[PDB]
Amino acid sequence: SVANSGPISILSYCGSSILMTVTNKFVVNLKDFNMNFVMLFVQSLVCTITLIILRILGFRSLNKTDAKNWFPISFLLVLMIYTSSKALQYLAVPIYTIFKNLTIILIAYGEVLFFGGSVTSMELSSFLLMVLSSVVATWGDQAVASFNPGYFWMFTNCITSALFVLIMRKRIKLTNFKDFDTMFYNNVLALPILLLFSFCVEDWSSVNLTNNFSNDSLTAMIISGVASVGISYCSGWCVRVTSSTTYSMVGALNKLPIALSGLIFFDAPRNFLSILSIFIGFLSGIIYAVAKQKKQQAQ
Amino acid sequence: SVANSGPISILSYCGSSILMTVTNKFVVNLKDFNMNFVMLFVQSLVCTITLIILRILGFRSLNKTDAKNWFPISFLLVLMIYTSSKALQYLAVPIYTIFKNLTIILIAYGEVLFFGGSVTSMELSSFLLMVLSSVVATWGDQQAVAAAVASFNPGYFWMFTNCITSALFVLIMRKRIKLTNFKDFDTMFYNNVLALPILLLFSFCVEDWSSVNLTNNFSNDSLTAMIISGVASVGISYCSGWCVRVTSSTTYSMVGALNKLPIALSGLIFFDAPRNFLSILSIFIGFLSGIIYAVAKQKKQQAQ
Ligand SMILES: CCCCCCCC/C=C\CCCCCCCC(=O)OC[C@H](O)CO
Ligand SMILES: CCCCCCCC/C=C\CCCCCCCC(=O)OC[C@H](O)CO
Ligand SMILES: CCCCCCCC/C=C\CCCCCCCC(=O)OC[C@H](O)CO
Ligand SMILES: CCCCCCCC/C=C\CCCCCCCC(=O)OC[C@H](O)CO
Ligand SMILES: CCCCCCCC/C=C\CCCCCCCC(=O)OC[C@H](O)CO
Repeated sequence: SVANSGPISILSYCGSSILMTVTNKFVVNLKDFNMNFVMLFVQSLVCTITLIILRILGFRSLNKTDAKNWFPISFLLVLMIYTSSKALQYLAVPIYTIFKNLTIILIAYGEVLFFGGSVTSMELSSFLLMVLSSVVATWGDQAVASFNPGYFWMFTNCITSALFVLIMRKRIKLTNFKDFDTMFYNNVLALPILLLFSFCVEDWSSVNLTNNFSNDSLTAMIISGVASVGISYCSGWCVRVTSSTTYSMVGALNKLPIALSGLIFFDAPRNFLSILSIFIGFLSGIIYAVAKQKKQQAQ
Repeated sequence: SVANSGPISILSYCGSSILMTVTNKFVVNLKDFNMNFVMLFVQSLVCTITLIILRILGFRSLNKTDAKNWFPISFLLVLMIYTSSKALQYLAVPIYTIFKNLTIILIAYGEVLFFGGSVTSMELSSFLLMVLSSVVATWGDQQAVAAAVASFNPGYFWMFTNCITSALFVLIMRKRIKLTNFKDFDTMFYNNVLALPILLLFSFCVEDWSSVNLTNNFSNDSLTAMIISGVASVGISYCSGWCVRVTSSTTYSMVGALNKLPIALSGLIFFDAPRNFLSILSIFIGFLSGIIYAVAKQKKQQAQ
């Protein structure tokens, strides 16, 4: 419709990402959770409950042909989170961001194998400025046994992150899936996969978990669940109206203003290299915006 | 000359750079010289002497209009060396290579202000892959830690001045060559002849001239070594002036940056020494930069 198109999705995805970040560190802080998949299962329950309440007050659709075709997308999503968490267990945050910025390039070249586009030299220049940014951020920061665990799990996160955004955006365009339908299938079908994943990788010790996962944590999972409502709708909107590359680019660009806020609002020590990485990352988004503007007038 | 065109100049500039590197570390090694400008003055004397002998056996030209127009080029050259040496005094080698790769971008955008071209998005992609390479080489290195901010400070000023003088030199030299149809033997002659007084004046201002304390250091051994390194510099001085002319100021600075990679790969192949994956990765990223830069130039020919 009127507002379901163009850069509105980007601005909305950004705002929803900002709201989710401030809620997780100010409202529902100290969320160093022992049962992350259970937390995401409650987050996906809140999103489903909101969707059903909003449908009976006005949207979306329920099926079984679309369900068996959407199941790999939902499986890829849960596996993407699993490989990401396992990669971050052994790998450092600035290092994780390098490979996460490297996925943008294979998502860009992967979209040429899925939709038949072309990665213009200017888009390729921006992706390189995004890698440069993540590298100078790591550069400005402080054994074979420790090497291989983190790197293997990062390689698997790279392929799952790519396949997920590429296959999801393919099915949406194939089954004329509007935003609210995409949000629904992603959260409804995730519910069993999130449960099955938690049983295989998390501890379920009765009394030792009842005192930790009490009324306080339950309230916190619901509040973080309410915060995730926007971003879950917006990510599925972003991929659809723009592209899988633009979504992963906007996602990488979003980390910069929250990092700049830490430098502005909080009296904390920093090096010039970490400050430089933020502005290199900005130049990447600026020239990526021009690259898209160039495509319109050249196609 | 006919075979005085295209990639032949690049191959020649590369080979002459290789010969100069192997001579300085195998033939005339232990060249940790106290009087570097005096060494370059003998190198420029050898080049001049070779040019005069070869002219009377067969070339070039002698003038006064071209001399006052080539004087800033020769001054920029000696100043380029002075700022480079002063930058390297405070700044680490992998760090120096980052800014040296960053000059390629301002040489590329500077050539648009001098010749009126265009830095195609593909060329811009290659320059970024060249910066990426130098950065991951510095990242995968621990030689940067050299020994309060009262110890490390003037390095970045001397590096910034080297960046502008390296750019201006290659941009103004190529401009004059194309203007005065200078070919190659004239560009080599005017660079070395006009450098002679500037190299002398620079050595008097920044180097020690203590009589007996230098006579025993700068003996018959060092004199022979300056002549041999002077013979090695004959090729590269002709080829650099050839490269800038037939290709471009950007291609010359790109080929110059690309040249450091095969000599580094030779160190990994020929010599049993320890290394990290990042330093190995930087070499192949640098190769991808040259490969996509070659395609970028091939794209320009069919699109102009
Ligand atoms: C273990 C960690 C490994 C880290 C690895 C980092 C180095 C790879 C970086 C970039 C690849 C770029 C290659 C693809 C670009 C080729 C040029 C291209 O496709 O340009 C546009 C085209 O010409 C339009 O027609
Ligand atoms: C392929 C790239 C990604 C890498 C592969 C990721 C995993 C693949 C999925 C399922 C494996 C089977 C999981 C089901 C079995 C549970 C495994 C486990 O943790 O078993 C311990 C057991 O529960 C103690 O009682
Ligand atoms: C030490 C680390 C602590 C970090 C503390 C985090 C605090 C986050 C709060 C507010 C910033 C939110 C960002 C607000 C500005 C967003 C601007 C925006 O979206 O700009 C798009 C632009 O206009 C397109 O051209
Ligand atoms: C030591 C000092 C500690 C201080 C700690 C403060 C933490 C940050 C708080 C608020 C920033 C949030 C601003 C978010 C508003 C949205 C950004 C924006 O662009 O707003 C424009 C307009 O007003 C609406 O769109
Ligand atoms: C210790 C190391 C510190 C340094 C770390 C590396 C710094 C990299 C920053 C910038 C690259 C230069 C700018 C690249 C080009 C910017 C965009 C531009 O100029 O675009 C015009 C183009 O023609 C449109 O197609």
